[PDB]
Amino acid sequence: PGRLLNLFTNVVTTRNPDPDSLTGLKAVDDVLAKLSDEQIFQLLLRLRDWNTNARTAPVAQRVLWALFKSHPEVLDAIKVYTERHYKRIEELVDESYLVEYTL
Amino acid sequence: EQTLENYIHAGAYRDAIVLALQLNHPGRLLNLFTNVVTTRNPDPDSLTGLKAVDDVLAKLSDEQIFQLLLRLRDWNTNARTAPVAQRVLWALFKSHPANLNEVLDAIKVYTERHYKRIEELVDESYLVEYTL
Amino acid sequence: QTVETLMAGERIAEALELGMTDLNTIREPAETYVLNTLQKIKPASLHDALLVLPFSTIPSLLTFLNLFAQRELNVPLTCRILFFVLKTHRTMRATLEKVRANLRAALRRQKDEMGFNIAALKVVSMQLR
Amino acid sequence: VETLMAGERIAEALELGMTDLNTIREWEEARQINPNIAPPQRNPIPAETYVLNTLQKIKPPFSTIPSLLTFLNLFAQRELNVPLTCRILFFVLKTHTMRATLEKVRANLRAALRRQKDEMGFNIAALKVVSMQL
Repeated sequence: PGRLLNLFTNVVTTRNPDPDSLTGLKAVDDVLAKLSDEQIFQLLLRLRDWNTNARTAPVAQRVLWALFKSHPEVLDAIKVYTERHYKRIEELVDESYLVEYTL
Repeated sequence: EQTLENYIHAGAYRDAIVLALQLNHPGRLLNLFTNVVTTRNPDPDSLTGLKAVDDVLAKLSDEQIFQLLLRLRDWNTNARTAPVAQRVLWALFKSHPANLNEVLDAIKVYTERHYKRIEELVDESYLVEYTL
Repeated sequence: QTVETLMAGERIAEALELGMTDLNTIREPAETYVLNTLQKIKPASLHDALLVLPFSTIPSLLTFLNLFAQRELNVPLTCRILFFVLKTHRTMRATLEKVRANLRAALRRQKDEMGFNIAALKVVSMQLR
Repeated sequence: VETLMAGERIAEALELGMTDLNTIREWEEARQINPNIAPPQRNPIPAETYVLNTLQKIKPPFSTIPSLLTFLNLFAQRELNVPLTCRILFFVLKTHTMRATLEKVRANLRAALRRQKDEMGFNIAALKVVSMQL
């Protein structure tokens, strides 16, 4: 399951990705389109586990975003950390305003 | 008198704005800026949307800058007139370097609230997006 | 007795017909009209006003909404109208995508712009000894 | 005082990285004249991930800066450790013609930021709807 995280990191960090694709590869997109309702679950379990940690969060967010565009108590645990990150990024944006002004 | 200003208004914007600054009321000035910013077909190179406005803004000296600043605060308080005032403000800043604390603090204060409401709109719009 | 406020909501449908027909006339200010008649409406019950709105008028309404969005005309109202149209209900999906796109563009515009302004106000106030 | 060693560490990483980048740039440029060429010669076995990792190992000169800007813009383009990149841009601007490069970098940064911000907004919205539908 660690190498899963590894591959998920690689597919979204590609030097140059296929445009018009969620993750960046139509294959793994097709993959995330089809799972067994107990595969998707394990996947988002690992997505929670990774979303907890800052450095691996954006990849888990990409995977989660790809997953959220494909389908109709744990989602809480994802939501909270996701909102935390959202605020962190908002702060980054305020800084971006300062930087934008200086020049 | 005022009608000369009106004919400059039937033509040239620089003196329209200079004269409007010189003499009350600022309502016609607000009208000017509004027609400049909200135009159906603007100028992508320009700040406000029309070169001459940016020009008179940068050519503006100290007193006009301060007065127009005051009017900018005034227009900023009202949520219907806020957008226009914000564009004019942004343009003025882009045209003049970091060269009274009252008007600056006030403008900051109302502007921050505005920014907040816009953020709220952005969240609502995230919802609007996922539903679609 | 609210039902008549709903008909008051229907009053803007006529404004939509007027504006759209006028637009067709010009094809060979009118959006300011539909807009102003839209802003003249009371903040409450307009949810119900759009709820009871006829199907024929909505494409016209969408056209005027996108026109507002692209021209940055009263962005909050346009957003609220869009969300209500969506909450109360194939190609119209595309039209909605267009109007919502222009809306978000307008939002990102004003937000980034105001961010710039706030930062500036902070700096010049700070450099004011 | 150890920050001096860290500084020479990142300066060397900049020389190595910029040289490698130029090597591949030249390779691809000259790959256009004849497809059949031997591959380039890189020192260790890429290519920004190195500079990134040697930049992430440190705990929180003028000549070296343009190269650093190139790699900064490169981080921005690949969505690579955006907080670090933003902090770096802010620090570079805070101390010390190149201004246009800075405009480029900040543009790419703001873009990356908006992308993932919108992405997290979407994910949160979805999470709310699906939680509500439970």
